[PDB]
Amino acid sequence: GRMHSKGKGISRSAIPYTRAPAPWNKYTPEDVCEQICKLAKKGTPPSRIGLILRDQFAIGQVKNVTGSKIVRILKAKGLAPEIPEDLYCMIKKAVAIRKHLERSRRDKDSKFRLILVESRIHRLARYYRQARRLPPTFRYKSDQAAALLA
Amino acid sequence: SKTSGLYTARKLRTVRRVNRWADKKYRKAHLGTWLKANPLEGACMARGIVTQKIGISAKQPNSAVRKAVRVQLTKNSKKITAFVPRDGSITYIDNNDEVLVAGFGRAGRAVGDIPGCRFKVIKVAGIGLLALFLRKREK
Amino acid sequence: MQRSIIVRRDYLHFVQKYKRYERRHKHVAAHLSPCFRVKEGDIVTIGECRPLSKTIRFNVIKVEPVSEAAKKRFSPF
Amino acid sequence: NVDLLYPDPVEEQRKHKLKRLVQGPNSYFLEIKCAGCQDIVVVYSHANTPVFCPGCTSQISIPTGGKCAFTSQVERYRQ
Amino acid sequence: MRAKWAKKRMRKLKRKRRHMKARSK
Amino acid sequence: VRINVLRDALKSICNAQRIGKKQVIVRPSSKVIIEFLQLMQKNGYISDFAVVDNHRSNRIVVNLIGRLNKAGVISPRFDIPANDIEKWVVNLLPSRLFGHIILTTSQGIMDHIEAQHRQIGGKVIGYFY
RNA sequence: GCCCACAGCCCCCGCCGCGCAGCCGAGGGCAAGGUCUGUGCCAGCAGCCGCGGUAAUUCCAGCUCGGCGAGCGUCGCGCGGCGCUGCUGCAGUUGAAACGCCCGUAGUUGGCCCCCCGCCGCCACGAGGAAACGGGAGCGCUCCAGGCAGGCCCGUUGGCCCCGCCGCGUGGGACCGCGCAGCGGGCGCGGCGCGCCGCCGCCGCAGCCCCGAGGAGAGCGGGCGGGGGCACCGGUACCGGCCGGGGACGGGUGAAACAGGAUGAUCCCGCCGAGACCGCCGGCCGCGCAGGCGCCUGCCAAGACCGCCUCUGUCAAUCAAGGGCGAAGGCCGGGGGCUAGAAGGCGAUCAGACACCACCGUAUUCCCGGCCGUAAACGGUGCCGCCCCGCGGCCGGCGCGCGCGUCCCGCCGGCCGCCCAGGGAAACCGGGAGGCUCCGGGCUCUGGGGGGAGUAUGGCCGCAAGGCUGAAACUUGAAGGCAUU
Repeated sequence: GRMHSKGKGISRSAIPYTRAPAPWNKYTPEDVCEQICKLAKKGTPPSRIGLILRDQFAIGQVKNVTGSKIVRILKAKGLAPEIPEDLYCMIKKAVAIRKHLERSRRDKDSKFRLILVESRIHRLARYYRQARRLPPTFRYKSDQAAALLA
Repeated sequence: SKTSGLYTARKLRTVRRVNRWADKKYRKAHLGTWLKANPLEGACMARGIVTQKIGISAKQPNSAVRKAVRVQLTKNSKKITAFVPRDGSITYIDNNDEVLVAGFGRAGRAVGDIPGCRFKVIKVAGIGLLALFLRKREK
Repeated sequence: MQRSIIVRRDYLHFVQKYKRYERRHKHVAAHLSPCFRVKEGDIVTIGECRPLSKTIRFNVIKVEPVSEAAKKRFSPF
Repeated sequence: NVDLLYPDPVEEQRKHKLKRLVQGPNSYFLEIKCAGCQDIVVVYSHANTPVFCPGCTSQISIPTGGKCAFTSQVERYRQ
Repeated sequence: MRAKWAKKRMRKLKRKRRHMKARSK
Repeated sequence: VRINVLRDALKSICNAQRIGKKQVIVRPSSKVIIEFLQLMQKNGYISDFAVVDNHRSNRIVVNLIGRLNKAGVISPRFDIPANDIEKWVVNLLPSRLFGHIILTTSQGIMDHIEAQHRQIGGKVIGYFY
């Protein structure tokens, strides 16, 4: 179930059993990688670029066609985001919750949400540091979070 | 409950050590607060000089005047009230006679109708009280 | 410490009544030779030596480096 | 004669995709035709993100909870 | 509510007992 | 979370056999699970088993003949000296003569009698009677 | 005689030769009179249940009988009984007991995956080091507790096992965790042969990514909800005022009585002021981490769920300490002030009433900043995980199908009712309190007969009120649960 919520919901994408380029596929692996870089230049978060390739184009799974996941392709060209996107999205959510709370000190429920989002940021950050994706130097500073977004 | 894991022995050892104290039986046996409280002070018998004699009304429903001698133990100068067993055997006891008093039998609990009395007289003036009742020996 | 390290060595102690074990850790002082450079968490092969001080009876014989952050990780090697 | 390891596909698709014998994708790829062009734009059935017709610079898909609705003149031509 | 009224009497005695302790502190 | 996958498996196997259902389905496929099933097939307790692949955990469908009394796991896996497979049989098996206790040993996953022949012991994986 | 430092004891012989039982009980538990005396709730007995108050199966004695036996009874304690300490192996809805809630580190626990190597446990077998002891080979101390004996005898014997030795050796390496680096070749035996270490594209190497959890996190879209804050803001009612009206009561109640009426009340109608409060719709509706949550128009961040061929790749679980939240009442500074209303005052009642019912009324209720830290905070049921038998309702999201409609059928997440199995001491649970004496998924919390006592004292916390932690001495044979009559 959800770490900070009591919901037991299971909405999960299930990838196809046969990992193959679509029968209707007409594009090379490099062609997809060159397209991916253009969206990376646009700055689109990696989850979004996968959605765009699936909906705007028709590559259902990048691994099936290119042979690599989108983040691995970004890392190869050095077009990877410095913070793994998953941490960035929580950090951005925490920044907004902090801003709303600064206007209202009476929103006790909002403070509750801030503790959980910040706790998730700290938990995920430790994993990234251990993996070496992020530096041992990384520490979460609420004060520097907005600056960290850039 | 029952946390079980290959490396969880310490938690189980601590739980047993802390929880074992809860039973009145482990505490009375091992806390040892009772040893200090025990007039007998960890002995089966104690020698004390009779300082008083009295009749204690038996707890209702049973009714009688149980015959007892209040004795201060020689060992700790600690007061004890001791029942005299057998029929009319308080006649054998005399004030200042010196008696050996042994546990009534419930390990520090009052036994039977006698109220709040935990000790019984087994010897009077060097002669067994039962033997005095059975006429084996005289005075 | 000055040219010294407190090597922590982990180990398991088995209790028979509860067939479960208890992870037990001990701290031992060791002399660090300047020839070696160690950061906390590194594995050091201490070798027994003459009682060199009040607490130092072991001296580092070899060091293998470890990463900055890879978790404390109970290791009874 | 009920046999597991050999299930009936029309009945099996009712099962949650993950609770099926092999975790499968319910979603598929249609091949929608353009508003006037004979070109076929292949569209993922579940498209939360907007898609557009080739050449014709206008919306082709309405995002929904499930299967996307189609905004312009469309021929489903499902694949 | 005898349990409630019993804890009110205990609380009263505990107030008086602490106050008396303070006089002789 | 899901920790001992074997407990899940055996609980579903015993439950399905209790209602009689001929086929039972186990969500996660494991080497230890397959080996317990292979030991059950060797003693005939399970009629047949097959693993459907999902490119994930892998799923297992077990054909039950209807002859299984109970199958359980022991957690944590306790190391058993070859001397103690005497005592464990007494408290975990129905009778000294019949019933099987299965222990993982360096030689492999084997029944109590097989490891008694080899005079070796390992950690209990579980018990099938 | 034999034995002995010397006796003696044993044993061997002659000669005499003289067997000798207690202690606790007989109502049960507990084996053994429902005997015969005394006695009369006295005296006593009785571990416990109890017995005795005139027909004592229980005392005190004879009588018989029973147990055990040269011993038997009592007391204190250990162990066993007691699965009443529980690892095996306890219990926590109601018997004692799930922290009020969420976050949370230490701790503990972690899905699936690579065979074939290195460390760790791990199992086996060694070695090494004390015997006695305890086993255990053999041996008739006349038996036996014993002891190492013995007998023309394995070089007569006196074997052998047993220091978890938390080490060491060796093998297995299933299970169990962990292992970031390019490799191969050539100088190079780079100074008796390797290893270094450099340096050659040096051309040999598929050089180099398991997978995508009916784990978790991030995303996108689609709707959903009395979820939160902040302003704005309607509506009537209660209450107070005011103008006109019309004329004797009005309130109140179970009856009353007090306070209100010609200073015109009650009552009617307009009008204003003030503060609360969201009616009927409003619930087997929903949202929320609980506590809780319902006027209008906004405004601001959220949240679960569903849908998905989106991204990440174990990032997880449960949790000492630590942090936040927490109905009401209370408090402390500021407001505000209708109503209701602890205190307080009155008026009936009653023996009393000082309580219930009426009347008036302060703190409070309301707001803002703090404090408090508790509730029958309950669903009296911790959390994550799996299996789980059908039948109904309801809420949200989605899908399939057709006349087609807020239809039909599912799926997922909830909120519920009834139950078959199963379970339980039952009441009852059954989406668990099932899958559990055939007992072991993980992790925290608490309980261990009733009082004493949540007291004393010590600590901390609080402005206090108090909270949190927390006894013992001592007392007692019951307390409790659920059902039946």
